[PDB]
Amino acid sequence: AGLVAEAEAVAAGWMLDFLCLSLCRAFRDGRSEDFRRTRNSAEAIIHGLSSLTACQLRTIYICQFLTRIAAGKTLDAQFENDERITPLESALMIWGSIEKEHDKLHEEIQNLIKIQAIAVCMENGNFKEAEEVFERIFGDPNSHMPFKSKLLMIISQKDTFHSFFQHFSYNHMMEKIKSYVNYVLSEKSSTFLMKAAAKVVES
Amino acid sequence: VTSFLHSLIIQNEPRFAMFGPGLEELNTSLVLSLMSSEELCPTAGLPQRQIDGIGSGVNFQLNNQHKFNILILYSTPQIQKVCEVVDGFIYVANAEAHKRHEWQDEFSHIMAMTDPAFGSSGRPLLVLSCISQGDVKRMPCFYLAHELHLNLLNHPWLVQDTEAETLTGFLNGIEWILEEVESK
Repeated sequence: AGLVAEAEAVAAGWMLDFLCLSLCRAFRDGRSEDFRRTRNSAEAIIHGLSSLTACQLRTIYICQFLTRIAAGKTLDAQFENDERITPLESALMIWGSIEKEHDKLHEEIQNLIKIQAIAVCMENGNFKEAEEVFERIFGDPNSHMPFKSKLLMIISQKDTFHSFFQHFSYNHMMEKIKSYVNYVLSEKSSTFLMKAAAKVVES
Repeated sequence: VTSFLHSLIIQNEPRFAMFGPGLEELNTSLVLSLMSSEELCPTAGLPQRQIDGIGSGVNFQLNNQHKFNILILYSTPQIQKVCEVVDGFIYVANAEAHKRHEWQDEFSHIMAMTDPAFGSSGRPLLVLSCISQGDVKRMPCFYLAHELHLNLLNHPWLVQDTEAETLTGFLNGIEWILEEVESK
């Protein structure tokens, strides 16, 4: 009964949405160990999928984005086959792949990630790496993100230009990302597994 | 409907174009197993449905009450007429782990073949992630959708795991694209 293999796809679609929603909650509340366990469950479930749609792919991208942000300050961790990419540069690529739902907020989060990707290098004393990151993000004779001229100056004058990074800090990036996660929590809070699970708890 | 006493404009069964690296790089042939087997009733196509220099394809069915036609292509002027008459596309990918891809070309190949200049964009695209047989190491379907940037193409899509020897997954995939057809 190949219908079974099709019933496994449905149950799998449900588990995926449930793990995402649970990962988003651990991110918002600061539960590192819960985040790690839910991450390992999600990793395996993704490996076992037999089919895929654009909706499920977007849900996967959201989980990936959060794992990179959580390691934003861990400069030597590597997430991509190319060893030169830092965690924030990896988060930015993923964010470019998630189809926009809230144009304004999406563009704000994007500009803040581009800025911090360099700032975390500057504040640790890695002037050379910041220069490498800058070249990989803005390195292209064309007009994108208008902060290019400012950040180039900051890099030349090899010293943490706190003055600027203060008004577009790590904390300000984290606040905007957590406002996005709330919009995700509200939408997915109505998925099959979560809803059914609540009724049992209410009894 | 708009006509109670007159017959309607004829609707011929759904037709699909099928191409891809999976049609030659696999140790076991997918087309042979499709042909050389049943529950599916493969028959030669009718000469009337001929598409200059290409033919009339192969006919199949799910259960006597569900029929569709497929034009198999092992290369890439004439194909364009196919891209216009066909209702959907089927890309057969090589999902064997030991393989290394040139994700750039594959994307383009699909890109060309599926241009809205030859037809609507509501036409579904089915990607078959195929391997020779059940004991071969396979690359997960998520990785495939990601490396092929399927969203840039603008066509609704689906990736389904398939096995050339037993045809596992083939049915569930066909069944899906037959609905994006009744959605038209």
